[PDB]
Amino acid sequence: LEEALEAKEELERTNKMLKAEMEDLVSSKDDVGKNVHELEKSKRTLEQ
Amino acid sequence: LEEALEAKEELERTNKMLKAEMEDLVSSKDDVGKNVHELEKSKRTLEQ
Repeated sequence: LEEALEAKEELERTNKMLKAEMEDLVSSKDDVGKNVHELEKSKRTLEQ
Repeated sequence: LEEALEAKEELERTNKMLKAEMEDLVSSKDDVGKNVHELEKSKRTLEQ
């Protein structure tokens, strides 16, 4: 049980680390962007 | 190894608390900037 919990928490730690690096890379150069007209295409492909 | 695993679990608890608080601080840092932060904060979950 303890080793299963250890695997789960280390995976969660890796997820938190990647989230933190993404988040503190967010703040620099986010001013404008393009439209999401093709984003819904990915959503409908996922739906089908 | 039980003592080692209990120490590891306590360290994981402290680490996750610290990670949560610093992530909350980082998120609260940005309040006036662009709203595309949540766009990619959902995109990450999209690929996941």
